[PDB]
Amino acid sequence: MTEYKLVVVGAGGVGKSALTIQLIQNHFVDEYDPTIEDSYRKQVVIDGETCLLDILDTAGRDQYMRTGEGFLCVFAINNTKSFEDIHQYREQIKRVKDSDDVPMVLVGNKCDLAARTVESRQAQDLARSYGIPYIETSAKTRQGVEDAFYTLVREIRQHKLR
Ligand SMILES: Nc1nc2c(ncn2[C@@H]2O[C@H](COP(=O)(O)OP(=O)(O)O)[C@@H](O)[C@H]2O)c(=O)[nH]1
Repeated sequence: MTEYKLVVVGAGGVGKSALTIQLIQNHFVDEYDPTIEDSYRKQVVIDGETCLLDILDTAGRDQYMRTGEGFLCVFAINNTKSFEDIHQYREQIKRVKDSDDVPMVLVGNKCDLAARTVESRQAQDLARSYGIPYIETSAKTRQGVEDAFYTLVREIRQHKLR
């Protein structure tokens, strides 16, 4: 079985744990200890291929960035600061990876909220500038969660095939 090492990064509070748990347990967890950092695994079928996702839920290290094959760069659509922090996360990943093109997906979480401060178009354009996909999600309603992680796996698959 093919294993995919995924790393979820982003400012505190954007919903990294909630996203990971929703994927794994299919339910919305709030108030999850913000200081806990661990990896979660799930065997799934993506595009006819059975694989094992190994997801590191970061809490805030080039060590794990080095081992990671793909990265979910998450920000919250109602927190502009988390969006601008994306640049820094991507720079760190590229730095330790010594590569210009590392599998990455820009995730705009909390799309269920009405008070949006980051427009989808802004993120879309930034992602396009980075050459990566942009996917809006909601760990609360689960909208786009599977899309986010599965898209990253496909990015990794394509990266490996090159
Ligand atoms: N409305 C809404 N709140 C969310 C969503 N995802 C996470 N949260 C809330 O945001 C807070 C932080 O989430 P958490 O997963 O702990 O953030 P992290 O620090 O990135 O791991 C919690 O209070 C969650 O309940 C979401 O999609 N929608």
